Amino acid sequence: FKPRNYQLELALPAMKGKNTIICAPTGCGKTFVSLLICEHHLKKFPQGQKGKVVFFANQIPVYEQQKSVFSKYFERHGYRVTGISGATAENVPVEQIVENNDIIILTPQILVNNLKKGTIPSLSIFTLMIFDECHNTSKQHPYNMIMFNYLDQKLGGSSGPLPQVIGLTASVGVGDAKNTDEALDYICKLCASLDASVIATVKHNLEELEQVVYKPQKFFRKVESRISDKFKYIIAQLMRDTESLAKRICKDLENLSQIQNREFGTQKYEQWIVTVQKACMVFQMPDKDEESRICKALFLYTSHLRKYNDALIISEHARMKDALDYLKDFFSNVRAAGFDEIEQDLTQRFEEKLQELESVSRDPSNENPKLEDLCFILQEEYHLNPETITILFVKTRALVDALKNWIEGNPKLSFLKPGILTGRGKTNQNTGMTLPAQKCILDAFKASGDHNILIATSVADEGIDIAQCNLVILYEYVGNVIKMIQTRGRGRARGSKCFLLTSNAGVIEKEQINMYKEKMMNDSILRLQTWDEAVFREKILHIQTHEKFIRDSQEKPKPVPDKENKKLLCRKCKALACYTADVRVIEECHYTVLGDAFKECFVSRPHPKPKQFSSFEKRAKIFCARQNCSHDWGIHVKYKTFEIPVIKIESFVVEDIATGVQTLYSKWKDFHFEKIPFDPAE
RNA sequence: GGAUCGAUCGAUCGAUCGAUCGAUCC
Ligand SMILES: Nc1ncnc2c1ncn2[C@@H]1O[C@H](COP(=O)(O)OP(=O)(O)O)[C@@H](O)[C@H]1O
Ligand SMILES: [Mg+2]
Ligand SMILES: [Zn+2]
Repeated sequence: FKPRNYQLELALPAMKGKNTIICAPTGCGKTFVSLLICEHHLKKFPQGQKGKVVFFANQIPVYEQQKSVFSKYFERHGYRVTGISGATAENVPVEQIVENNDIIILTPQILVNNLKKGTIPSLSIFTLMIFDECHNTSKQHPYNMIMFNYLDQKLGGSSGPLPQVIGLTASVGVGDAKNTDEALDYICKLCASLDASVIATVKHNLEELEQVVYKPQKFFRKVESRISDKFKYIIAQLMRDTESLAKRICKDLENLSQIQNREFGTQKYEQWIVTVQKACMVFQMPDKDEESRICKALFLYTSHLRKYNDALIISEHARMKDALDYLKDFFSNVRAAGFDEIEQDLTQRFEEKLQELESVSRDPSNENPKLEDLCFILQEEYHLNPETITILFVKTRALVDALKNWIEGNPKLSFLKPGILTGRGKTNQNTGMTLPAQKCILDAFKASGDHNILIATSVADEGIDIAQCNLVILYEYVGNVIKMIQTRGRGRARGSKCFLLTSNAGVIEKEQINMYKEKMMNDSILRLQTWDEAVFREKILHIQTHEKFIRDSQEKPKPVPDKENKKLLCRKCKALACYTADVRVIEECHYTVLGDAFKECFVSRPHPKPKQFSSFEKRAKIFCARQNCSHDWGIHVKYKTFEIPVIKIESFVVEDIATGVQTLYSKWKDFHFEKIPFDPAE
């Protein structure tokens, strides 16, 4: 590849010894700019010394891509390129990998962990430091942790040969800025976070960049919601019936939350039902036998209410048949699991109106107008250009399958081939798609491939390799200015559209203010690129000193841990699970329970996605061992040579033995008890 | 099992927490 003029212009300030925050839209070719910077940096050293340039890549796909690119480009002059990730540093010494190599493409988390425990005492071992998607420097990003270590070494007084920051990004972003002054302040703060005084943008060779980074045009498609909703009536009646049934066992159900006006099929109702569910978990009775039944019935009632609300939310954006299939799948999973009297009554009450629900869903006179407008614009764009590819975005993982089923089950648009792509999802749930599946989906999506449209989540916003599309569609998709720019930089074809379909003026207003914030960011960058380097260095030094003082001031010491024995009970059945005395912490993050009395309290099931994070190994998954509970208590791992269950506090109620009060914790950091470290003995 | 980011919503007094969803990493 020949270095273009604007690429050399962007790489010119970096080949001088000063840190740079070079930014360019998607498709400019910043990887080649970083390659040129790396090539120029590794030759400025005379005979006797060499460089240790490092390259940070957050995501594993882009990490492997950059590693392969650097290998194909640099294994010809005599440089040793390597790469560390989660499946590489299981037992290999990272220090020997860094010392015996010149170019490293490790992930920021591995570097953070090494700097933390025992490896790489200082960042002076490297000479160059490139950050892929450097805009991710934020409150607590690993990039920001590495930069915090860098700044603590710099402003500590004992600084040595510090490396050079060549962090590359596509959109600097403004954050929560409202005017140009706040945008400039945020840009200066981000510049001081990376310890750089130069922002390299394309100014002279702007005509060459526009010949390959052609930006699309945006079209707002605000439509009207459905007026005749016969599906919401039956689901609302079922929700009212379930709420009235739940009010029988809990008279003060309306006082458990401070939400006054709740509406079915919204997010406020979801918050209300979650608050109610959390309030009935700490419900205590001096019987230890009636409290469990009431708590279980309330848990089931709130779960059914949450499922009804989710079905209404799905039907608001998709067809009535999709929410009905979701409800049928939920009730079939309920039937396959434990079947008590409450669940039997709920299932029979649902089946009482399931026939009317099916009759309403089969009626084609109440089709979602949003889907009608989507079909219209899709068929229009595919009649104008048959060789078009769509990257239609959807904010919900449960809605991409609905959109795929709607596209497949529609005779009006048969030229489409769904190529849906969601992502890895939860690491302890059987949801999402794996990395090989994602690679196969992305490889089969080309101009001549077997997929001309993919319904993707926010996974296609950050660094990823997708074909050049021209039919970007945002179906109720809204974010920030950074995500807006990332989405717009996806349709960089020769003439593209960025349609935004929604049924709410709030999304249109948010897109307008995002465009305004992008203009503000551009103006702030243009203003900042005219200041002197000395005053900018002084300003970023002052900002770094202030941030370091703030970070060193908020060093909250560990409070006095409650050295009192308390019991952890199941969150669904309120059954005695274990005690806080037999709780051991492996590596200050994972909490296990030892003892033969606890092994008979849970049951093991095969894990869907086994993997090793640091030194464990997911062998199974633990659930409650009651009559019919099936409550997720944690997971089963193998630390060194023995199988141990590690649990999470987000599924256990903490009851004090002496006082008797119950409290709920979401993370183990909020649980301040006498945590004993794990001993390989016993 | 843990950590982090983004979006939306709720409580309290522009700020602090809480909830939902998506994504990333170990
Ligand atoms: N000088 C060049 N000549 C030919 N192709 C190039 C050149 N520079 C970049 N490209 C192509 O453009 C694509 C841009 O990818 P990359 O460099 O990662 O930037 P981005 O992250 O914006 O996509 C690369 O896949 C590369 O093949
Ligand atoms: Mg890049
Ligand atoms: Zn239980």
